[PDB]
Amino acid sequence: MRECISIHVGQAGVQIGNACWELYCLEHGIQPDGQMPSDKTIGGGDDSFNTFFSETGAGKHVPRAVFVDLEPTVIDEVRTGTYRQLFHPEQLITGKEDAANNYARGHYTIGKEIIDLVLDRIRKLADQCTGLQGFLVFHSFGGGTGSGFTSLLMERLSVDYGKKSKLEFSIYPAPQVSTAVVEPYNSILTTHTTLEHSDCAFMVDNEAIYDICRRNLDIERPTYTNLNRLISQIVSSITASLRFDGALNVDLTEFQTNLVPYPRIHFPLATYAPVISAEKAYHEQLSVAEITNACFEPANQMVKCDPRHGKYMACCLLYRGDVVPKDVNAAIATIKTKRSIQFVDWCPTGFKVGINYQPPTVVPGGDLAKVQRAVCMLSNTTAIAEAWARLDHKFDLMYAKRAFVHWYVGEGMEEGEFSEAREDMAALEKDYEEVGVD
Amino acid sequence: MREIVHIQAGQCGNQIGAKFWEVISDEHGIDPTGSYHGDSDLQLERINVYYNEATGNKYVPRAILVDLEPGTMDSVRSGPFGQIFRPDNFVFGQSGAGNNWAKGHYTEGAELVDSVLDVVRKESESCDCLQGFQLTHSLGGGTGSGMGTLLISKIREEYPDRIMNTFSVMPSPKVSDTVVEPYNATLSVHQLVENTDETYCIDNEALYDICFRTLKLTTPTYGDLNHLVSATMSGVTTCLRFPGQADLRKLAVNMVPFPRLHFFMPGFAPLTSRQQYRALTVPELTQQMFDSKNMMAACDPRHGRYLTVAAIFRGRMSMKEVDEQMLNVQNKNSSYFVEWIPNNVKTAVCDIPPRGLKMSATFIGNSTAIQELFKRISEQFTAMFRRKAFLHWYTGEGMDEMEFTEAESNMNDLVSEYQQYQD
Amino acid sequence: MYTFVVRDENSSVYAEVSRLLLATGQWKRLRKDNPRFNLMLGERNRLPFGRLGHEPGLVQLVNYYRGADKLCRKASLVKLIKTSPELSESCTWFPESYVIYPTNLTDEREVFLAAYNRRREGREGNVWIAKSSAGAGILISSEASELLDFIDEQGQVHVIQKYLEKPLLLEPGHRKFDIRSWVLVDHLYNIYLYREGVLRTSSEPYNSANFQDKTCHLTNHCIQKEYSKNYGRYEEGNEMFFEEFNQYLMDALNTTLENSILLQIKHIIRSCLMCIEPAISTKHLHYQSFQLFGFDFMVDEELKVWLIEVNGAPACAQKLYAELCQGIVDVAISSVFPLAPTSIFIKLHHHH
Amino acid sequence: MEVIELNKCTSGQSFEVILKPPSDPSLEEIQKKLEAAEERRKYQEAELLKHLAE
Ligand SMILES: Nc1nc2c(ncn2[C@@H]2O[C@H](COP(=O)(O)OP(=O)(O)OP(=O)(O)O)[C@@H](O)[C@H]2O)c(=O)[nH]1
Ligand SMILES: Nc1ncnc2c1ncn2[C@@H]1O[C@H](COP(=O)(O)OP(=O)(O)CP(=O)(O)O)[C@@H](O)[C@H]1O
Ligand SMILES: Nc1nc2c(ncn2[C@@H]2O[C@H](COP(=O)(O)OP(=O)(O)O)[C@@H](O)[C@H]2O)c(=O)[nH]1
Ligand SMILES: O=C(Nc1ccccc1)Nc1cccnc1
Ligand SMILES: [Ca+2]
Ligand SMILES: [Ca+2]
Ligand SMILES: [Ca+2]
Ligand SMILES: [Mg+2]
Ligand SMILES: [Mg+2]
Ligand SMILES: [Mg+2]
Repeated sequence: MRECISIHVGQAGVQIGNACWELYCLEHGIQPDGQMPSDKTIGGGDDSFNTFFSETGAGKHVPRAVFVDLEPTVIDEVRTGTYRQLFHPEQLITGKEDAANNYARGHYTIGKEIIDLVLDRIRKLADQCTGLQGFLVFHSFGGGTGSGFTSLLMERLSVDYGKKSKLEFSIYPAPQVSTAVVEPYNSILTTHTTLEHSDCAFMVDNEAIYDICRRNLDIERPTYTNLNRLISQIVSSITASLRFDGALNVDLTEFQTNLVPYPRIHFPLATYAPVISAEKAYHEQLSVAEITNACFEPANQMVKCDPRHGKYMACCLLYRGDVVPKDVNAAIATIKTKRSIQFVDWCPTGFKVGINYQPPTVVPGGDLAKVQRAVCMLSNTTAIAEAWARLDHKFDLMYAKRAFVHWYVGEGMEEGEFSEAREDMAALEKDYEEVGVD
Repeated sequence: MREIVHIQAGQCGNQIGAKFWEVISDEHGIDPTGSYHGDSDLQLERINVYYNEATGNKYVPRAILVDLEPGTMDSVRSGPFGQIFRPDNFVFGQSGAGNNWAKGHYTEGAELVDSVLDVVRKESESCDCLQGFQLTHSLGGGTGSGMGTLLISKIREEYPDRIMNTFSVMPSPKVSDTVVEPYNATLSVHQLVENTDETYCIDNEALYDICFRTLKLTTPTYGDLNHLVSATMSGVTTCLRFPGQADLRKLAVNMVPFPRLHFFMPGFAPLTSRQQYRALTVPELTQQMFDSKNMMAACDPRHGRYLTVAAIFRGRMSMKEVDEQMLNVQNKNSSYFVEWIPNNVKTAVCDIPPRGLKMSATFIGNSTAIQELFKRISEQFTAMFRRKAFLHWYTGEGMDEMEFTEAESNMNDLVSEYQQYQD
Repeated sequence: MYTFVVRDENSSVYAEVSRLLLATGQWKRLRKDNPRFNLMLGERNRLPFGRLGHEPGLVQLVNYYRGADKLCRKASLVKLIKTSPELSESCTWFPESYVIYPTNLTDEREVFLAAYNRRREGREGNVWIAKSSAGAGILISSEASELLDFIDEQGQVHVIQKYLEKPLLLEPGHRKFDIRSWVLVDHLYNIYLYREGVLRTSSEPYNSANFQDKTCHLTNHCIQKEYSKNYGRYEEGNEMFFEEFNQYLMDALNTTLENSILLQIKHIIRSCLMCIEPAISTKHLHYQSFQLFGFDFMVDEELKVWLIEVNGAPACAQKLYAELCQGIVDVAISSVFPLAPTSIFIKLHHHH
Repeated sequence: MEVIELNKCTSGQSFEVILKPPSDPSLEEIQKKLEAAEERRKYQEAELLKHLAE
């Protein structure tokens, strides 16, 4: 058994971290007080769930997590929330004034003064690991902390844990749930300085989560709680292989081996189905073929884009619940003859399939309904480059007038870091085009 | 605990600041004695932003009253909420400023500024994490204008990395006390260009026209004008005083694309005349809020373009219906919004409405139309300066004509800077 | 008030649609780079589809189907017909075609020569035509040596397809012609055929013993108006419309345009658009697409219809601009953005 | 349509289906970037104070 340390940076990372560990506990049968009746090895054990949880002598199962935010209001919720008992104070770090949505502020001005403290706390969790695999970093693109401080923490982690994998769960900015105008700046700045330090990044576009909540859950104006409970479901599906017995994606290295053949193109597309409203009278349960077919509908993708006009480099099917291989293969054959699925010529046209028999766990009183079987598809399409294009265009609109640049220069950043980071994105968009377009 | 230190200087500044504390004190449930008597926890959630908590659960505003004559602040102390202000926080002289910027900035004001900074330092020292400062004042007089901008220059020296925010009443010939107001306003505007992050422009002519043509007040008084400023000040600071899904520096980061163009046009809705009981719909609230007649900078927004817009909706209402009407105004008049700042129109909701209103809307615009205001002041300034009319009041205080020529050029620069971004 | 942008100043079709949109008083035009739009009359090449459908509260519509180039490219259409089971390689309405890359660059050279040698040996007519999308650049010849040697002198992909040696000739004149059909596909993927077509006729007698002078072989409106000396002789602008053409088919052939030709054209149009529907449909997309197509057909002396090509940015005959452009506003734009007959189209029902 | 590497356990199973075959900055350097930006902040603040002293 090898440990995984999760790190939550900024408001988005912390609140999404709060929602994930809530789910992890319900899934592994851990109570809010950290007790786990099913764990017969008290105060120890090298089980699959131990990759995410340590054990005290008293039988408490403590998440291998660190929460970092430059302002305390969000992390104070964790301290006084339902699962306050899970964590201890060392795991929660809070400053006193945030980065004001200013990448330069989170990375340089404030980051320089708090980086060594975060590393100290992370080292404390590492010292409990007999064989640390690496880190999972949850953060937003638009926040000054999520963008600015995350990219600094990723630079140092590569120094302090050179041989460790680093996966990201990143929140792509969406105007419908944002009041910041400079988020395109922050996103591109943090993608530039984090690109060579992240081995695999799962982007979630709030716009996608927003419409899924209105369309499938019938929520006219979704809140961050609605968004996070749905996001933690996808995160759970992605990290399930690390916390449960299995043979596919059993450690962080396998994520890059199975999903990222070319290093810079490490942004798999996530597609989840089904999302059914719990308020429904009662829904007809979808079959293996039906939910599998749903993985090629834009409506269920974590980033709205058109994979029909891209090329796949890899493709994983993660099933949870009542699923058997005979049905997966049958549905797969039916989808090829009906869908536009074009792989690159230097990759095999195949699907790696994982099946966990335990169906999805839903938070009591939440919005999602209990389903008998669900699936999350992780595919690496060039079509996700549509997301970089959108973001790079918004960047160009403001930067042509130098709008808001003084806020960044004022925190000690050089203006040339903008153009440097923008050319990197321009090169990243050219990489996708070379691989996907003829 | 993101505390704000409040300062009000001069006649206009202390009278408007007084009503402001009266308005928000009612919203937070603080009575004139500083005792809480509300019925919702939302009233106390962000109470420490503007109020200090004293012994016996008392709440004392974090405000410093400043003037060069005792008159106005005597009225404040005798006012309804006068007893709520810290007696120590009253700092005043006896000489007066004679509506003279030079007296407030160089002579009379300089003799008193250090004692004001002693009170400011005291209030900041007891802040867990001070956001920044907000100043209420007029630009047309002597104390709020001259000494007010002197205080800002000295506060930025001691707190260089804090946000400096002002509510600045701009003079108008239609609501005028003396003919030298364009002199004092031009001199102050340059100070604000340099030493403020956000300045809320409030034109006394807009307030007058709104009281006359809209509110239907035959003969508006200063009291009437201040009721509008009180309402507007409460609306713009709603983001700070109540819990919502924002700090001064974050507001500045999203409202100010260029350091010098940080002058905002506020707006309020409804503005009803005593048909006052009729429920106001979200479309109506939005249509008025963006209407020029509802704006308080006395500038037609359809003459320039919006760099950024921030709207705050208060009361129990359909947030889905709010997004639909906001997205309708942008998508129905996108010619007045610059197209090189994507999503430059933001909207926020607050569940607590103002006193006596089912729901209201406050408008904060960073519009290039604000240049028309500075243009008026500049013309009125040059009309006199070209003849050196009334300069002896200022040269007798130690000022030189050169300082006037530079203020004239500095403001004309500012107008040209707004002009380039309007095309 | 709806808003739209114009990003193709050279489109004669949507120049009229934009003129009509503004004439309704309910459509406002924005600068070509303003993102807050409902309708985009986009550019031809490199249209940024990825930036559509991401504006909160805006329903956005574009006049091009992403991926329709598979149908509107010379070599793309050939590869599509030969690789798509719905069309099959044995497609009876598409001339035998081959994709040939110049030797200075898969390629179907050997496959072409095999079928070419078979015809040469079987005494059969072996006249092919080499063309490409990079032309105004066409060569007609019965020798494969000249066809291939002509492509190598160029630097872009070409297509060699069988030349219709027995075309239907209009009388008097003994002259060739093609048929242009305008087709509109809306956001719901209804296939509407414009009731009005145009025959672009050659004003020169068809000569089967001299493919060197291509004036009587190429019915292009620009070739006839530049190198033909009988332009405008039999019909104005070498453009015979359906009313006249149908009357001719009755007096001469004792048949109608609907029976002898139009049924095959409607069948061809459905087969082509139904084939790529799963690849370009915007049914479940965050934005919506519609597009006008120009299908070009040939008719042989057996009254059998053949598909020549499909145009993705077609123009329209002068006499039909007002009717068709208004029709585009009705079923393609107002159906998504309604305003405050006897349709001019022919709905080709199909299974989605 | 081939299935390879079928792994079964008590809590699930995994396999691979094939449809068609194919055809850093050091710690020293990070500190320099951080301190360089801190120096540019100090210089700008000095000029501001220099301006205010005048
Ligand atoms: N899905 C989701 N998105 C969030 C959440 N909180 C914030 N965001 C998004 O994150 C972006 C804003 O960045 P934040 O994470 O709030 O900022 P930060 O990381 O705390 O950094 P600061 O500027 O110092 O506050 C916006 O696009 C929000 O929509 C959340 O709880 N869930
Ligand atoms: N296989 C074939 N047999 C007979 N004639 C052919 C032919 N291929 C092309 N032509 C002739 O060429 C003309 C059109 O050529 P083509 O359409 O390939 O070029 P083009 O695309 O520049 C014209 P357009 O785009 O307007 O249809 C027609 O008038 C037709 O008579
Ligand atoms: N809105 C408003 N404006 C005022 C008020 N009192 C004065 N003014 C304006 O302020 C300017 C005079 O400044 P004043 O405050 O009297 O000077 P000071 O006391 O020396 O700072 C003139 O333009 C007046 O119109 C007031 O109560 N409300
Ligand atoms: O006429 C005066 N100033 C002036 C005139 C024209 C232009 C510029 C300045 N000053 C004056 C007049 C009478 C008594 N004292 C002073
Ligand atoms: Ca154990
Ligand atoms: Ca590394
Ligand atoms: Ca004195
Ligand atoms: Mg934050
Ligand atoms: Mg006065
Ligand atoms: Mg063509």
